[PDB]
Amino acid sequence: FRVNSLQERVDRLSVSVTQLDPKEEELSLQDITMRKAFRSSTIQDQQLFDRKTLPIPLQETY
Amino acid sequence: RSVLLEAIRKGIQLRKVEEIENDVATILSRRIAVEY
Amino acid sequence: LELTMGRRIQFPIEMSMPWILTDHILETKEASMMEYVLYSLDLYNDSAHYALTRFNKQFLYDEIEAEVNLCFDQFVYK
Amino acid sequence: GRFESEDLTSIVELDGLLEINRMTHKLLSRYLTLDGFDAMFREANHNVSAPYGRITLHVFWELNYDFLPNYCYNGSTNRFVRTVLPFSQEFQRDKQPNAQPQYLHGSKALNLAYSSIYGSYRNFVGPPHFQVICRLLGYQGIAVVMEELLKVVKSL
Repeated sequence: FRVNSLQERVDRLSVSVTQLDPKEEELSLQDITMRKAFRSSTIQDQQLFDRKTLPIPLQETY
Repeated sequence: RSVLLEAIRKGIQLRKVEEIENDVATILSRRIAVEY
Repeated sequence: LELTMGRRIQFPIEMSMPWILTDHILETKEASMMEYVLYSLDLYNDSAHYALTRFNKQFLYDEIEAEVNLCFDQFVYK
Repeated sequence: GRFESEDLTSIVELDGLLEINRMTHKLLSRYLTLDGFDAMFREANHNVSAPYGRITLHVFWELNYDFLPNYCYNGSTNRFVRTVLPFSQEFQRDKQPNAQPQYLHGSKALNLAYSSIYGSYRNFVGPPHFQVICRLLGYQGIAVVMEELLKVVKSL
């Protein structure tokens, strides 16, 4: 699923980049003033041994 | 003097003011944030 | 536990051998022992398997799992 | 963040510290899969969804409030130095709370060592500073600074 979702995401970005025009691209200071800075994902996995993570086989033995 | 400066003055007034407690990592981070 | 006359429903992780042996390596960062640290952690598997197949008691596993859950987070952090 | 709380002369220390971070990234990348170093840097520099990073902006801020009004150029040595006391215009910067050594140079000893190393760059502004400024700003950073200096000169 993820692969397919990403592939189509990659494909249309490969097209968007094609349309990029350095000659017309204008820069504004409102990005530094009115628009938040890019933030990469900061997900950290924890509590890996909750009962809900217990595999079915062991659950039955339990 | 410049429009860029104001654009910076506001940037500082946003990363300063606009700046899970039962978490194992969190609890450990604070126990260390005191020794320093 | 029985000897505590109800004072203790359990013992904290600092009194738990598996964690005592495991945390000691993490705390001292001992280089000669760093490739051994997973083996001491594996002791929980032995105890878990024993609680499920020999003692046949659910609460014993609940407590082992709850201890591992806490200790493993500390393991990753340190 | 350290650079944003110091004057322009501290940019040499910033560059050295960044290079240590780049090395740390390389050493870690042998065993772990991390975001590209440049991607990490631009994000921290707020230079991903914005044209000018924090470094470039702080360089200009310092030029405007410190360098231009407080420094004296010596054409024989090709270095700038600070003016006399009565003409020194102070502007208070918000201090930066130091973190654990591993978030800087690695240890207390290393922090001291490098701190002293870069102390030889705090009492003047010359080619070494300009060299770093060029590298960190790039064409786009240098251009905007020049454009902004013109506005300052025109204003005066």
